[PDB]
Amino acid sequence: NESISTAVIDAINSGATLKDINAIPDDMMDDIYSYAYDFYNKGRIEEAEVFFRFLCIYDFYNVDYIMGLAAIYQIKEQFQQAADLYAVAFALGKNDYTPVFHTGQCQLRLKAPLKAKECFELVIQHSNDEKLKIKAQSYLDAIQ
Amino acid sequence: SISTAVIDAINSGATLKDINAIPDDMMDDIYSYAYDFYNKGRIEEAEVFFRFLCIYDFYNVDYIMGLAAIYQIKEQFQQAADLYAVAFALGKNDYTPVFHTGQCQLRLKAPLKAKECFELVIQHSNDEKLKIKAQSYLDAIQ
Amino acid sequence: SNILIPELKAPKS
Amino acid sequence: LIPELKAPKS
Repeated sequence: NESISTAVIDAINSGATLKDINAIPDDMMDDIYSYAYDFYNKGRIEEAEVFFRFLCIYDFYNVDYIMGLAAIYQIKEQFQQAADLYAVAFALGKNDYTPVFHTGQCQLRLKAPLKAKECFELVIQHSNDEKLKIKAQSYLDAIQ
Repeated sequence: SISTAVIDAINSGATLKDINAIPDDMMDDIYSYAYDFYNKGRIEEAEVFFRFLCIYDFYNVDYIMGLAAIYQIKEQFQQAADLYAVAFALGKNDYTPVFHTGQCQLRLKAPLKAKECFELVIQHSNDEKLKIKAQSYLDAIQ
Repeated sequence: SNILIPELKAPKS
Repeated sequence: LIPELKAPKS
């Protein structure tokens, strides 16, 4: 079985295309991230939306960027777009069940309680986040 | 890249999907995302998904095909051809990966290997529409 | 309908 | 209601 496994991995582990950030050094990204964050927590959503989009354009693979932009679309009730990014964060970010919990929130709002139900159940089987599991059973219970 | 719980999946023989108890219905939904984004030309997202799916299940021919199609579209012809070689070993009688390998070989400046791919298609495929293009490329290669 | 765009298996319908 | 972002500082 082993050389199929590694042939696959070898091909992906060279298909790593760019890291996106066009030699515009790291801790600079951080500062932009920090205002996006400060704009967001402050409720200046239009600015926070520009900053996160700008960061996601620069580095599509950073889960925090994707999660910030997804959170904005969520707050804006652009729920399909939020859920689309949360699926991306999930596929990038692989451990955390947060984007799956937030997708349940989105699917609820997209009139698909069935999908929503599956999300919160997944969080319940796989999360080890106590708080998140509570929230997730709460939603689950509420839509029975 | 980062997470080499991929090295454990390898020697032990399992897939990361199994190792992490990911539901089939979940994998299928990530697949549908990967498929839709791809058909929609949203190639950066589709690549994120197909990459995830290939990492979580290196034995899924459909995942391997998706990622190799993405690399073909992005002109990463060497990576596409390496994945098609794997997809062919897995599906081991679908000639679509062999055809698309012929297309990659042509772009890699290897018209002779491209020709033998296309010949292999004509010699063994039962797919008519695939043979038709294989035979066109073979005629065009002189 | 382009030959340079592979056509992927449709998700299980 | 409002999702909770990871706090800055790398």
